[PDB]
Amino acid sequence: NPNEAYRHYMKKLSYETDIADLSIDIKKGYEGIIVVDVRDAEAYKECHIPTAISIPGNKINEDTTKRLSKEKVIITYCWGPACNGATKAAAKFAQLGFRVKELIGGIEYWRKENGLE
Amino acid sequence: EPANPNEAYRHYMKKLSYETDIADLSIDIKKGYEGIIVVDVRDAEAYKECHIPTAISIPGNKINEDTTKRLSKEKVIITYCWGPACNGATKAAAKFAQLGFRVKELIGGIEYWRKENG
Amino acid sequence: ANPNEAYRHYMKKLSYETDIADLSIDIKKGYEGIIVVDVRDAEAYKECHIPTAISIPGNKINEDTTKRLSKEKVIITYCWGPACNGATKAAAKFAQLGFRVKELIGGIEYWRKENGLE
Repeated sequence: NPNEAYRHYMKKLSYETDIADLSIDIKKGYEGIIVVDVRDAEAYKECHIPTAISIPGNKINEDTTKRLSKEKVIITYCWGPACNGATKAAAKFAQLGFRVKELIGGIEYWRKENGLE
Repeated sequence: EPANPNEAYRHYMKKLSYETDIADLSIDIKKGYEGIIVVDVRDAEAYKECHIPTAISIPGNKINEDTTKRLSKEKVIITYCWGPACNGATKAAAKFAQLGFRVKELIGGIEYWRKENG
Repeated sequence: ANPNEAYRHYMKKLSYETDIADLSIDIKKGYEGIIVVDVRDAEAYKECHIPTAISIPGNKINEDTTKRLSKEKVIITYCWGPACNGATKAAAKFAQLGFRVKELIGGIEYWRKENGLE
């Protein structure tokens, strides 16, 4: 049913984001988002997406998100398509009342397009 | 905990109705099924360099009633972009569904397609 | 979407699919609460497959082939890779047979990169 499909595709787009869109935002210096790296601290220190902050997945709570503005949209990302980090983390953020959005592809897809930091 | 039998069944069934894979699409084209219209959402230049067989060119931010008036709403539209990192197919799928077409996005895009027919 | 809508979306998604890591940990611990099923052809399964997995080709899933399987366990289907539908299609048939199914996103392809099947 055309309408059912429209809502499906629309919602899907509201839950996830791709490398291109995220890439453009960071280059434009968008202040409306907060790119969060769900990987371990060590992985983040070796390299990570530009302007991204570090907040390991099983460490997401109100103590680590108190300084984050609920006025911005959180964008989580893990290693790649084989990881759940971004989705899991997205849940914890949405549960803490944040406007979360997972980055499908993670660092893996990002590397192929853009450069790490 | 995973999901309930019935809930799961509906989930997997719906998912299958929204997306298609390389194999299924490949079979349809091979035996030249006139019940689908494979549309390439990438830029015109990308489509001219190479594209999936029997696919037509209709750039994403160019999908409207002027470009879909010659397309039969009796057929199922199948959009596809570059690969998993692209939104083109999903975005385009929305515009088609909004124009009253029976749309279906191709998960994987050209990237996955290349790996299979070669 | 609104925080709550998102939470339910991500939660449900996690209940329908599983990743290499999680599945990997379960097998290594020798969990008896899951049944890893290979949806690929019999020949593909005999050449190599994920450890402790059983063989049940997709278009062969019915009550005759699932009568010996415990509905007390969670079925985990898997095909070749991201470009395949096997896992999703099979998942539907299992959920339809009243099983607590869960598809493995990535298939053998993703599993190889991490772990070393038998």
